Amino acid sequence: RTVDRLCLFVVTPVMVVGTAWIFLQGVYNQPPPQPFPGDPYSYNVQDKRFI
Amino acid sequence: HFPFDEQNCSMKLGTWTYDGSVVAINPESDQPDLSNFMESGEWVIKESRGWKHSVTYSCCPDTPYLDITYHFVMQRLPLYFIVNVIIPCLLFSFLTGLVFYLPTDSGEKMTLSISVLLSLTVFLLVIVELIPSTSSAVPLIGKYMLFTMVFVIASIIITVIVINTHHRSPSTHVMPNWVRKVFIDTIPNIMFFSTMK
Amino acid sequence: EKIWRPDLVLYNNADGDFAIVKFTKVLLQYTGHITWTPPAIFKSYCEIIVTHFPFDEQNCSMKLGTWTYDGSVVAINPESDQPDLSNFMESGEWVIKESRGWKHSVTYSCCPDTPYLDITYHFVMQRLPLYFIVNVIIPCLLFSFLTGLVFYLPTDSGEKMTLSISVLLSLTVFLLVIVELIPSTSSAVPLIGKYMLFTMVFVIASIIITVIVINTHHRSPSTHVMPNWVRKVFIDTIPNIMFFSTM
Amino acid sequence: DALKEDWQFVAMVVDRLFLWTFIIFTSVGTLVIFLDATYHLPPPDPFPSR
Amino acid sequence: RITAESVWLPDVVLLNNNDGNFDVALDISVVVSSDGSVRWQPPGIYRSSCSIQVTYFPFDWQNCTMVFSSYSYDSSEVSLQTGLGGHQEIHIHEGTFIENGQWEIIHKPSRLIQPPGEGQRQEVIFYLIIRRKPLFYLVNVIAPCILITLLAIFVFYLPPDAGEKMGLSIFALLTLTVFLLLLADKVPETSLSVPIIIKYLMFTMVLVTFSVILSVVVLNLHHRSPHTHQMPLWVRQIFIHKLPLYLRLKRPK
Amino acid sequence: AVEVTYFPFDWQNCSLIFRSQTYNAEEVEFTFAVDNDGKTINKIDIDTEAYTENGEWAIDFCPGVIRRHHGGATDGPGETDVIYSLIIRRKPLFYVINIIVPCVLISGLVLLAYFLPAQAGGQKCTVSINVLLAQTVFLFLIAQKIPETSLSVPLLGRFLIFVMVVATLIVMNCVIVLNVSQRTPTTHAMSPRLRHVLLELLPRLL
Amino acid sequence: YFPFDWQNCSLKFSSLKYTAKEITLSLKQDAKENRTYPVEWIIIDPEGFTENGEWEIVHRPARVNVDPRAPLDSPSRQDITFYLIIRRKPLFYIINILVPCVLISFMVNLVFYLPADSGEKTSVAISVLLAQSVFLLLISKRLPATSMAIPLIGKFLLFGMVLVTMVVVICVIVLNIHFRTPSTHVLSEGVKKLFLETLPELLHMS
Ligand SMILES: *[C@@H]1O[C@H](CO)[C@@H](O[C@@H]2O[C@H](CO)[C@@H](O[C@@H]3O[C@H](CO[C@@H]4O[C@H](CO[C@H]5O[C@H](CO)[C@@H](O)[C@H](O)[C@@H]5O)[C@@H](O)[C@H](O)[C@@H]4O)[C@@H](O)[C@H](O[C@H]4O[C@H](CO)[C@@H](O)[C@H](O)[C@@H]4O)[C@@H]3O)[C@H](O)[C@H]2NC(C)=O)[C@H](O)[C@H]1NC(C)=O
Ligand SMILES: *[C@@H]1O[C@H](CO)[C@@H](O[C@@H]2O[C@H](CO)[C@@H](O[C@@H]3O[C@H](CO[C@H]4O[C@H](CO)[C@@H](O)[C@H](O[C@H]5O[C@H](CO)[C@@H](O)[C@H](O)[C@@H]5O)[C@@H]4O)[C@@H](O)[C@H](O[C@H]4O[C@H](CO)[C@@H](O)[C@H](O)[C@@H]4O)[C@@H]3O)[C@H](O)[C@H]2NC(C)=O)[C@H](O)[C@H]1NC(C)=O
Ligand SMILES: *[C@@H]1O[C@H](CO)[C@@H](O[C@@H]2O[C@H](CO)[C@@H](O[C@@H]3O[C@H](CO[C@H]4O[C@H](CO)[C@@H](O)[C@H](O)[C@@H]4O)[C@@H](O)[C@H](O[C@H]4O[C@H](CO)[C@@H](O)[C@H](O)[C@@H]4O)[C@@H]3O)[C@H](O)[C@H]2NC(C)=O)[C@H](O)[C@H]1NC(C)=O
Ligand SMILES: *[C@@H]1O[C@H](CO)[C@@H](O[C@@H]2O[C@H](CO)[C@@H](O[C@@H]3O[C@H](CO[C@H]4O[C@H](CO)[C@@H](O)[C@H](O)[C@@H]4O)[C@@H](O)[C@H](O[C@H]4O[C@H](CO)[C@@H](O)[C@H](O)[C@@H]4O)[C@@H]3O)[C@H](O)[C@H]2NC(C)=O)[C@H](O)[C@H]1NC(C)=O
Ligand SMILES: *[C@@H]1O[C@H](CO)[C@@H](O[C@@H]2O[C@H](CO)[C@@H](O[C@@H]3O[C@H](CO[C@H]4O[C@H](CO)[C@@H](O)[C@H](O)[C@@H]4O)[C@@H](O)[C@H](O[C@H]4O[C@H](CO)[C@@H](O)[C@H](O)[C@@H]4O)[C@@H]3O)[C@H](O)[C@H]2NC(C)=O)[C@H](O)[C@H]1NC(C)=O
Ligand SMILES: CC(C)CCC[C@@H](C)[C@H]1CC[C@H]2[C@@H]3CC=C4C[C@@H](O)CC[C@]4(C)[C@H]3CC[C@]12C
Ligand SMILES: CC(C)CCC[C@@H](C)[C@H]1CC[C@H]2[C@@H]3CC=C4C[C@@H](O)CC[C@]4(C)[C@H]3CC[C@]12C
Ligand SMILES: CC(C)CCC[C@@H](C)[C@H]1CC[C@H]2[C@@H]3CC=C4C[C@@H](O)CC[C@]4(C)[C@H]3CC[C@]12C
Ligand SMILES: CC(C)CCC[C@@H](C)[C@H]1CC[C@H]2[C@@H]3CC=C4C[C@@H](O)CC[C@]4(C)[C@H]3CC[C@]12C
Ligand SMILES: CC(C)CCC[C@@H](C)[C@H]1CC[C@H]2[C@@H]3CC=C4C[C@@H](O)CC[C@]4(C)[C@H]3CC[C@]12C
Repeated sequence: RTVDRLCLFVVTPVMVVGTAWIFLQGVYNQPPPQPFPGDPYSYNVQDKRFI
Repeated sequence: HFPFDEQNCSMKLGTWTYDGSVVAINPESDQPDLSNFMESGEWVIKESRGWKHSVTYSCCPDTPYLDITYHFVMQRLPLYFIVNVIIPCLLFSFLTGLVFYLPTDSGEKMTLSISVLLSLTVFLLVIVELIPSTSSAVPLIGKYMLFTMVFVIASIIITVIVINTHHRSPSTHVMPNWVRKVFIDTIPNIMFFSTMK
Repeated sequence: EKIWRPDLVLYNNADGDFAIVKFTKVLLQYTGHITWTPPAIFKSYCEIIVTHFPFDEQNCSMKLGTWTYDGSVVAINPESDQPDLSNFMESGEWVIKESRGWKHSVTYSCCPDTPYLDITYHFVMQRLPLYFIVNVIIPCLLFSFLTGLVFYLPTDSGEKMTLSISVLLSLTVFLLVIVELIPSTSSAVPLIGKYMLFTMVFVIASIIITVIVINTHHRSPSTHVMPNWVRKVFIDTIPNIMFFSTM
Repeated sequence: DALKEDWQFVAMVVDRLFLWTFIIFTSVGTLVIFLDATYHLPPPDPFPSR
Repeated sequence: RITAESVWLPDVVLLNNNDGNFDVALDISVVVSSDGSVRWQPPGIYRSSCSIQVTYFPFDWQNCTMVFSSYSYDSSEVSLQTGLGGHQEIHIHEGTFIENGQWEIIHKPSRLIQPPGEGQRQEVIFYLIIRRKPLFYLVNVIAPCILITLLAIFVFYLPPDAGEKMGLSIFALLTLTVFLLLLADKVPETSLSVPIIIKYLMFTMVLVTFSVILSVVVLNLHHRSPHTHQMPLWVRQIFIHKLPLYLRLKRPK
Repeated sequence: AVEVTYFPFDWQNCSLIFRSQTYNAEEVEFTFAVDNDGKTINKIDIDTEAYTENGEWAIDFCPGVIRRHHGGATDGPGETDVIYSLIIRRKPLFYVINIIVPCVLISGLVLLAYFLPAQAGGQKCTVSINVLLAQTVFLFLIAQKIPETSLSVPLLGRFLIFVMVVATLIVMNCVIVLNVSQRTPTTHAMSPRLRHVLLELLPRLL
Repeated sequence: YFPFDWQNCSLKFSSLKYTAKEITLSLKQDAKENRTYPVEWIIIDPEGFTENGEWEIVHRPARVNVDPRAPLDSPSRQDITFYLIIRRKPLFYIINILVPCVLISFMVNLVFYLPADSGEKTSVAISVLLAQSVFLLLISKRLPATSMAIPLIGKFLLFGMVLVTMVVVICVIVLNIHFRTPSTHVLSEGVKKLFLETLPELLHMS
């Protein structure tokens, strides 16, 4: 029983932390604010580049 | 509301390269012709209708653009999904509660609950191939499926708690007084009472 | 496309092209001799006998003839007695044991003056069964072997039904594999099918007899009383043909 | 009980023997198959001498 | 620049196509120079026959050839040479190449095959030696098989009195059957050899089956009725006196 | 259109309708061809010697009929077509050998749970719930084969749902029998009415 | 990052019958307030466009690409590329795969609260492993077998399978410890001091 309780308090935090890490990489994955890295232009109809 | 969903499907038709000022299109009838329509085994056409539309953009004052849109309202025939999807889910949902009438000393509570969950997981194959893989909303089939899954898992958790409580002895635990009061004194008074205190 | 050609058609075409559709160039000699070697994908209907599958032999055929010309105006003759297999790519599933082309001429009663000709090329092929032996037969053999082990498992272990039912579950899950791999036809029962059904009935019989054995083991002395036929058969007579200590 | 304990001890000893035998057989077979896979390399030359 | 149908073309086709399509995807245009030189660069989507060496799948490499030749003209009429200006290789533009996510190109030569030994024809064969990148199978198949194998080992440390040996072993077997269902969608179906992944899977299945059998033997010994069964003296000697010392099992008292 | 009600023991009525795409019945009309004896061939012709039967479908009948319609005053020009009706019968051997027989046997296995002991090691619930799991596997298998219309329920699906309901009821029954068998006087009081019903009355009535 | 992934697809347009020497490709020019600007994006009718059921268009640029290294008479000199940066809407995968998979994986920690006398610990753990295997079978049909990366759901499933295998091994060790007896094992005073007095006091056990 004591071994079982120690394993409860060791394994379960490892499971929770590993799952949280793996899924937080994906949850905060988003396309970049600009289409092309290094190019500040947005290529949106609002930001017309008049000639 | 899948599988009891109602779908409005249109067919927009128009002259691709001619505008209204050179070619005009008009509907032959207010409704599509369904006289030679073959019966469908999955959908019932409740209503069908054709509407002509004319649009004039500001840049083009004098060239109206015409179209005829034929819309169909359709109701899914739900018998297939009722028979193949909903009824097994209902049977699993019913089997979920039966663990709480099983004695702990049988040594089969976890067998029953885990086997119900394994059946539900195998059923996931059927559901995902049959369910639509879209993210516009959650279907009723999906909501009921997730409900059944969640409550089988809840039954497993609470069953583990019940078994743990059942196996407690003075050599491991001491009975708290509030447990005595709540479970051994008050609650059984308002129950069957065929069980001896 | 510029010249007259014979309109050879695959009479037993199943769901492909009936005639040549790839119109490659003809080699014309000054003597008027034309050679035309078009390619084709032939999809031929053929009676498939699945009785000995996975060790089945299939004698398939390709009937060729001039669709709109009869033998009185256009005659077809085989170039050779056998199909040309000189540029044949090796198959990873079949071995062509035999191949041969035969010309046939048929005269119908309504048409005594227009014989109808054809050339039928047949190929006798044997399936290479290693894939089905490894993927299908060996797991079924292992399940069949595991079926009998339950009768060496003591009742007091409380695991007899676990073993038997779980073997049944493994075989049921494997049935998905078999249905994916083997073909699904009702002309006859394949040999894999017979073995699969034998294994399933074997496991079900094991489960039934195991339930009987468990019930016999747990027969209460209070409720039940031993019949004299059971005592004479099992406690008195049978163990003499075996080697274990009596009660 | 003494006879039962003798049978149980025999069962334990046989279990430990089978544990070590399974470890050895598993490791040897897995290593053989994995080394066969790992040392299968693409040809150094497009047209090897055969 | 002239439409290709307007000029004579050499009838160069992929001889070893698998779908019946011999020709290019779009005829486009030829570029004709004043000296009569004609350059033609038509696009093509080709499905060629490649005999798969299945022995080491998925840790395999393949040798897929594209055989190009004139379908009608013979060597006395049209002579072929590997194109160059002398790089006898498939050209891959480094910037614009769509790399495959499952295959790495090791070699990519080209060779002119002279006719064997008119009607005789040369060929230009472009070879692609490609190595599979097996990460998918390592993650989805091999690692679970290793884990199941470890559990099969650990069955023999489970005490008989727990009543759980059979459940563990046979559910490991059931899990392996699920993985057999997984592989059925992916493996080649030819019968010239057995893929090494299938060999490993059947090896693991045989191991788990033997774990089941030996667990049954151990349970039979453990639950053996003391009165109905008498220990033979050789069993006593070997398994109670000799073997325990070698296995480091000290019976208390 | 597949009539699913008795699948896989079903027969179908597949029509082949032929008509001129251009001309009306006044411009082109149809008659059936005649054999050598002059008998009208009002059916699909099949050369017996060259015919190989489909592996799953036997052609029982194939009549043909020339229909004429839309000759009314309002309708205007008449229309005609030729409809052939292939009445084809499924050969159900594949489904019998591979699906129905194993499913029937595995679904019959739940009846064995009534003969296992109602103790901790009887594994009554093991037998019942795992039969339900196997039936779920068969549901996955059958979903790959059945038609996907909703005019009626096929026989195969009806049988599978029926045996699933029976297995669920037997699971509930096994739970009840275990609950009754394992009652101890330290938890439960001896209900005399049910004891009289089960121990005294029922054996006499039986 | 699947199912929380975004993709970067492209549509590259050029001429194979003409080169930059013969035609010059440019982007369409629109006007506002008598000021011309280039249309540097994919046009989407705001009213008529129906969004894809799984993909949301985040960016949609357009570009003229000229390769300075290629000769002017090459077809590869010029092109116009229309890019679609599209974000997956992960609701379907969440509801139908990820929540059940995560919950089933996390249930395996319940075996540490089950007593060893229940006789059902390793069955629970190995069944969780089986369910994870079914989920892996499901995912394997939905993504390509590329080697550029392990998908996020694949990473979680591998991590959970490893953890469940570890839990099964731990359950085996715990059961082995639980079923020791004086006739088979010797319980040393050090083990008693560590596991019956020190650790339970540290862990706040009852
Ligand atoms: C396999 O599948 C085929 C094709 O579906 C089946 O053959 C068809 O079976 C139908 C019955 O189920 C047949 O329909 C009946 O025909 C009867 C014949 O009597 C004639 O009726 C004529 C009336 O006008 C006809 O033509 C006009 C054309 O515009 C049409 O609108 C009418 O509806 C009608 O078809 C008449 O001019 C002629 O002289 C004959 O008297 C007819 O009596 C039946 O009518 C009865 O049933 C209907 C039911 O709706 C009812 O309204 C009526 O009052 C009356 O009680 C049917 O119309 C159809 O003709 C067959 N088609 C063929 C043979 O080409 C076949 O049976 C199937 N095989 C199986 C299941 O084994
Ligand atoms: C697989 O399946 C194919 C069929 O799809 C099998 O092919 C058959 O092979 C056998 C040989 O093993 C063929 O028999 C031979 O046929 C030739 C040619 O026959 C034709 O020409 C004759 C004139 O030259 C003509 O008389 C024949 O017509 C006969 O039959 C029709 C009815 O079909 C009848 O109306 C006529 O009156 C005739 O009776 C026909 O047009 C023939 O020359 C051969 O004769 C030699 O061998 C036979 C052996 O029995 C011997 O008896 C003769 O005396 C002579 O020595 C022989 O009959 C058969 O025609 C092929 N069938 C085809 C291709 O349709 C193939 O064998 C199968 N393989 C295996 C291994 O199972
Ligand atoms: C989705 O996918 C598309 C591709 O399909 C991506 O588009 C690419 O975006 C990158 C980054 O913006 C582009 O790379 C950049 O190209 C510029 C132009 O190169 C041309 O011109 C130069 C001379 O000026 C030539 O030498 C060259 O050969 C080209 O002809 C460069 O100027 C940029 O340089 C910058 O980055 C480098 C990084 O090494 C630095 O060293 C430099 O100092 C400088 O900061 C850069 O190389 C690329 O060309 C685009 N591909 C196209 C248009 O096909 C999208 O960005 C992507 N979207 C995402 C991921 O959100
Ligand atoms: C499924 O989806 C389709 C669209 O794809 C919907 O179709 C729409 O149907 C409505 C009618 O139900 C269309 O609206 C219009 O109907 C008018 C009919 O007149 C009635 O209504 C008016 C207003 O209440 C009353 O005054 C009058 O007495 C009648 O009771 C037409 O007059 C409208 O025409 C106008 O617009 C067109 C377009 O520019 C002009 O050309 C006309 O000259 C006129 O100005 C109009 O047709 C609606 O337009 C339909 N939409 C489309 C795109 O077809 C279905 O209703 C929907 N089904 C469901 C969900 O049930
Ligand atoms: C992928 O697949 C391709 C083919 O699809 C393989 O290419 C073959 O590779 C082998 C070995 O490299 C080649 O075989 C060798 O060919 C040489 C040339 O043969 C030509 O010239 C002779 C002389 O005129 C003619 O008789 C012959 O018909 C050919 O026209 C031979 O000189 C070689 O012989 C030498 O080695 C053999 C070894 O057994 C000895 O017996 C000989 O005495 C001699 O020492 C040899 O036969 C074969 O031609 C290639 N086929 C082609 C190019 O189509 C690739 O190797 C393969 N790639 C990989 C890595 O798997
Ligand atoms: C730890 C176990 C349950 C694994 C799953 C963890 C999930 C449910 C958690 C971990 C961190 C969470 C995110 C943390 C913060 C935010 C920002 C806020 O706008 C709510 C959504 C969002 C984006 C959460 C979504 C759910 C999330 C991804
Ligand atoms: C269930 C377990 C005990 C069976 C497998 C155990 C042993 C034999 C396995 C586990 C991990 C394996 C290693 C994993 C990866 C590599 C790197 C490769 O480039 C060569 C082989 C090598 C070095 C493997 C050799 C065999 C190995 C050491
Ligand atoms: C691992 C053991 C214990 C059980 C599984 C046996 C497997 C590995 C056996 C069964 C049949 C065998 C194949 C039978 C014949 C051939 C053809 C030839 O090319 C030699 C190897 C090869 C391809 C064998 C490889 C190993 C094989 C696939
Ligand atoms: C739950 C148990 C008792 C029954 C299991 C079989 C189920 C699927 C059966 C029992 C009765 C059946 C229904 C009986 C009659 C009809 C009317 C018919 O026009 C369409 C099919 C329909 C609606 C059937 C559908 C399938 C059905 C619901
Ligand atoms: C234990 C509970 C939380 C169930 C497990 C949830 C797991 C699967 C996590 C992993 C990633 C998570 C998602 C990541 C991002 C978001 C933020 C926002 O868009 C709503 C919730 C949503 C969509 C999360 C829902 C829960 C989620 C799917």
